[PDB]
Parts: sequence; C-alpha cells; structure tokens
Amino acid sequence: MQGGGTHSQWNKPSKPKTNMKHMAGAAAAGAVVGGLGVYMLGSAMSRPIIHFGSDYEDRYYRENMHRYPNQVYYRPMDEYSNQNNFVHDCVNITIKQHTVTTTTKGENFTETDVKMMERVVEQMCITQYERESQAYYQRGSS
Repeated sequence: MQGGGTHSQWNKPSKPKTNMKHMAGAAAAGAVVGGLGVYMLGSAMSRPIIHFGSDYEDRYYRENMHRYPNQVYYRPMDEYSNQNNFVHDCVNITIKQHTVTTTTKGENFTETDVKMMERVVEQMCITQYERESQAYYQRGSS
C-alpha cells in the first residue's frame, strides 16, 4: 500500500560545495580498514527529557529522541579505556545510524540535531552501561 498514485519527483534545493579535503593521507593504504564490531542492543531505559536551553532545541531533541527512546546501539565491553571513550563509541555509533536514518529519510541535520541526538544518547548509554555494570555487581561479582 504505497502512497496513493505512482512515484513522483520531490527534492528540496541542494547544491554540493567546492572543498574536498585530503584522501585520509597517501601512504601504505594496502586496502583501507573498516571496524570490528556491529550495532547490538540489550536492555533499554525510559524516554529521558534533556532541557537543552530553548523550546526549539527541545522540539528537536524530542522529534529526534523518539528515534532513540528506549535502546541505543553499542558493543559489549570486551574492552576498557577512558571513561568518556566508552560512551563516545556507544553514542557516536548509535548516532551514525540515526543521522543515517534521518539524513536519508527526508530531514536535515545540523549542529542542533547532532547536539541533541548525541546529548541524549551519550547520557542514555551511561544509563545502559550503568544497568550492565549493576547486573555485573549483582552477578558473581569480581
């Protein structure tokens, strides 16, 4: 049951730019690398409400939060480094996926969105890793 009628043509004004940075360098790149790990979920958390600083921002953080209301994508521990590094990986990734779902869908994404999608996920994940560790402390402990 696709939209009534057939396919049409809808596209908002868009024009590339003249910048082009460097090619990640130019040395021994025998086959670039990607990344070991994929998006996986476990437990979730209630939808939070971050008071950024204005209504606009709140409306954005809400319309996007709905994209990450309960779960966010992250990868098992099997690793330990800076404290903010863990969440960064978590959120920054869950973000790629979201910025990827909204950027492709039909919406824009500027400092406002990234700031919101990230703010929310960053903290949300904190709650996620907090729920994991907690279950750990209750587990056989160590």
